Amino acid sequence: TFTLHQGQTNLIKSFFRNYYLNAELELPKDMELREFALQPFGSDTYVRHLSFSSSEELRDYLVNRNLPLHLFYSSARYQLPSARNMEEKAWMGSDLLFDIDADHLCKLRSIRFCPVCGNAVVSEKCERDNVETLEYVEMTSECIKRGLEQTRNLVEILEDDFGLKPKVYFSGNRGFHVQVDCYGNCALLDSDERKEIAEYVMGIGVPGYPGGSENAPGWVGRKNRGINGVTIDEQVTIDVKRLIRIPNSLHGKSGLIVKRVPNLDDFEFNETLSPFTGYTIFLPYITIETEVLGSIIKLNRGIPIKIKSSIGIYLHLRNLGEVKAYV
Amino acid sequence: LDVKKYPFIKSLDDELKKYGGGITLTDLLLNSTTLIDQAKDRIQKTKSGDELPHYVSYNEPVLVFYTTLLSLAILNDVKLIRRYAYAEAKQFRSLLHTENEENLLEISKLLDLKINRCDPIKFYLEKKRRIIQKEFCVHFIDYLKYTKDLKEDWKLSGQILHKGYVYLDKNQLIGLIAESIKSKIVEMIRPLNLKEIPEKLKSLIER
Ligand SMILES: [Zn+2]
Repeated sequence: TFTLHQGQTNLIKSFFRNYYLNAELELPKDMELREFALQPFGSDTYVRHLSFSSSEELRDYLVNRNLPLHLFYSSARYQLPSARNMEEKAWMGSDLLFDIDADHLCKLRSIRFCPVCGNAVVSEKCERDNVETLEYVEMTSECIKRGLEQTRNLVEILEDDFGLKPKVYFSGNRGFHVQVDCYGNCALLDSDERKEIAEYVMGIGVPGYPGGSENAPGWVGRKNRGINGVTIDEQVTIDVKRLIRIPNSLHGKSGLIVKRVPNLDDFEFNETLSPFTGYTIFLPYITIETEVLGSIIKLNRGIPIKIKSSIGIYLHLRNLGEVKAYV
Repeated sequence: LDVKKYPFIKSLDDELKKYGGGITLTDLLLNSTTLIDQAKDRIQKTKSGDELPHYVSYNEPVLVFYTTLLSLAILNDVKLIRRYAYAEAKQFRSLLHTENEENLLEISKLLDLKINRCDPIKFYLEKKRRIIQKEFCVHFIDYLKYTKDLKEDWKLSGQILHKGYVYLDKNQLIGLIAESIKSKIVEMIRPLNLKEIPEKLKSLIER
């Protein structure tokens, strides 16, 4: 009779909006030739076949039209980025991509619970509260280090063997993505030739080099240096048509920037990878103890907490609770 | 470079020149006695599957080369054209295995391969129980092009690339050259199939 009916406004979308409103995305010069895609909030399906030709155009679409939880752009260069049929689009080159296969590399801990009763469910729905269960995957800094290794080795093979000039970027969540902005006859490498490079970098056909000095020049030295192949997801590399999550965008699963690492050594996995400032009141769904952004956090179901926005947004997008308010 | 060994080096028309003006291959063929038969033999030695005789063993190598191509063209046997080009390239290999460095490097350029010399790289191999060294290097992009339809042995993974370049040894370089030659042939047959030939010449090469 006196029950107040008021819906909690999504602050997360606010944060993102504010971010994208002033963020300066790392965009290719051949912007007009690339198809942009985006996964919106509350929608599992992508909003593809977009095509802009100015940072501003892109900015406005995001802040005004559709807000991206995840935002990318095709690696491939087209003549009609907006076309719907591959024949009409007209592919004419694609960038060279590599991505540390974090799924294979780390093996992280996941949990399935019911946001309501905060209990562990095995099924996707909670019979008791008739609600869909959630899943939490604890991403550790031990794992980020593993990826940073492979990225190191990758940049080596890339610069040392192929004499290329790679650019490293934090995946924004679980790992890294290395990319070569090759426009030469390179950009035209067929998927099969690409698959060649992929297997090379993965140390597939590569033999061991029992004698070999650590100073050999190629797999010869490398093998004798302990390195036996980089752990990448070939599919990313062999795929001529692929979506490059735009550098400087926020990763929908962490709220962390897709930052570019210039010195693999300096890279630290902090809450510093989040552009957000203030503080946020967080309401945990469950009582849990886990590492978050390289620090253990104890959470009790129900007990509000006043944490930094960074962790706040993070924990929220990771399904551990909700960001009830901001300060 | 010995045109006597690598006929394909010389253009048919440059050869036809020394016989007069407006001289057409068929014209010579129609009047030559040995040529057509020398070709027929070659096409046989393969049809059977026997080593093909080097071109230096001939009196008019270049003319014999283009004649066996023109015959293959007329015969209309894809299976044979392919069968021939393999046996042919094999033969040329043998010759190269005795060629100079500068010479090997020249046929490549002619054959359109971007292989050059570079400050060779040496490294201890365990199969030779001794240090091995490569001096020929192609750029990885090209190398991928050239080896697109070859075997696993050529797979970039088993290769040795450094600073963008794939390092090769003489034996490798040769195998690569041998490969383009094999293709060069299939391609050289087209321009001959171009114009119309005399019924008399046809029947001659068909018997
Ligand atoms: Zn429940």
